[PDB]
Amino acid sequence: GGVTDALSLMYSTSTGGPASIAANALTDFDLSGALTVNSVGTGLTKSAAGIQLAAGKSGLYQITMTVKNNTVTTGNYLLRVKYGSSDFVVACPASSLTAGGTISLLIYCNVLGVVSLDVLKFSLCNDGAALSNYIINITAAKIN
Amino acid sequence: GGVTDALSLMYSTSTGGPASIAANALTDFDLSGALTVNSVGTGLTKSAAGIQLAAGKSGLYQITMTVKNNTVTTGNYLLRVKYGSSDFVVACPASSLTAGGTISLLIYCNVLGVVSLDVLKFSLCNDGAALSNYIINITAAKIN
Amino acid sequence: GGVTDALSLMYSTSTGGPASIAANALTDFDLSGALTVNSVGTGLTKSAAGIQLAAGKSGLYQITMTVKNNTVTTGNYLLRVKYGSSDFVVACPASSLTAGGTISLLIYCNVLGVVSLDVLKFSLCNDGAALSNYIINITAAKIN
Repeated sequence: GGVTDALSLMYSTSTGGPASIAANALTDFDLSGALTVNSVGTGLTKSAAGIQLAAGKSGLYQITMTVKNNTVTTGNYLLRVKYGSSDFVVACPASSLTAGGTISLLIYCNVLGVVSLDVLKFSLCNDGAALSNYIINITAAKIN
Repeated sequence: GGVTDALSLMYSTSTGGPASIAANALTDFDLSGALTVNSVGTGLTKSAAGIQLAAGKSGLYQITMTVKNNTVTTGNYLLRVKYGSSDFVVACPASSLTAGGTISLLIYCNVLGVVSLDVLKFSLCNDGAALSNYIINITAAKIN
Repeated sequence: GGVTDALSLMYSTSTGGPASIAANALTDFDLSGALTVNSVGTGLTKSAAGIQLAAGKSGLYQITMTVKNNTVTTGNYLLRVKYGSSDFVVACPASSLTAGGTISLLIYCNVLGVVSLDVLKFSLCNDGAALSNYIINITAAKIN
C-alpha cells in the first residue's frame, strides 16, 4: 500500500545549496530552497534545518543521500546524517568513475514534538576539495 | 501489506554475467540471464539493459547491489546504479575480510513510458583487477 | 500500512557488546544483551547468534548497521552482514569527521525453519585499532 510519508529532494547550487561546499568540513544543509522531486503526505517537510518530522510521526525511516560532483575525482566524499543525539557516517573514495558517494539508512526516529529537535540533518563534502558542481539527492520515507 | 513490485536477482559467470568483468571500467550489465531469486508483481523485469520499469510505475524504489569476489582483495570495488539522467556511485575498499562492496539506494523513479529509458542500470568492477569469481545480488522493490 | 516485522537495536559495551572489539577481524556479535530500541511483530528477535527470523517469515528484508567510535579516526571500518550462505560487506575509510561506517541492504531471506541457520549475523571492526568506545545500531525490517 506504499508509505504514509516521504520526501525526495534535489539539491544543487541552483536549488538552495551553498555556492561552494567547503572542503574537509561538515556543515548541515539548509534544505528550504531544495527542489521537491516527490512528496507524500505531510509528515516530512524541508526546512532550513533539514527535513522536519511532524508531531506523532515516530517510527522507522528509510533515508538516502547521494552526491555527484564530476569535477572532483580525488580524496574521499564524506557523508553524514543526524537525528537527535545519533549521527551516521560513511566515507566514499573518489575516482573518475565514482565522483561522489552514497549513504543509506534505516533508522528509528523518536519524535519529541520539538521541531528544532525532530529533524533529519544532512551534510557531505570532499576531504580534499570544495564542491561547486554537485547534484545531491536526499530522500526520506517513513516505512512504519 | 508488503510491496506491489519487486525483483531480486543473482548474477554470476554461470548466471548471465560476463566471463570476466574488466578492471577499472563500468559497463552496464546485461541482466537477461540472471537468476530470478524472488519476484513480486510484474512492474520490474530483468532485461539486457538492466531492470525494466513497466508503464505507470512511477514512484519510490529501494535498490541494493552487492558483490563478493573473494579472490580479489585489493583496490576498491566501484559500484554504480543509473536511472534516466541520474547516476549513483560508491567505492568500497577491498580487503581479505571485505572482498567486495555494497550500494543501497532509495530513489524516486519517473516512468516516461519509453522502455529504453525507463530502466535501472547496474555496473560494478574493481579498480585494479578483473572479476571472474563473483556472486552479485541485485534487488529492487517499489515501496510507493 | 507499515511493516509486519522489525527490530531496531542499540549495541555498546554497556548493552551486550564485547568490552573490546578486536582489530582487523570479524567475529559475529552476540546480540542477546543489546538494547531493543523498537520492536514490531514477533518475526525478528535478538539472540546470541544475531537476529533470528521466525518460521514462515521468508521475504524481503531491509537491514542497516552503523557504528561510531569517535576515538578511532584512522584505518577503515569493516562491516559485514550474513544470512545463510550469503554475506555482504563494505569498507568505510575513517576520519575525524567520519569516525565509523555504514552498511545498508535490501536482501531476500529464505527461512528454512532451522533457527541456527535462519539468522542475520552482524560484525564490524576497524582494520587498524580495537573499538571500546562504540555506539552501534542494527535495524532490520521485513518489507514483504
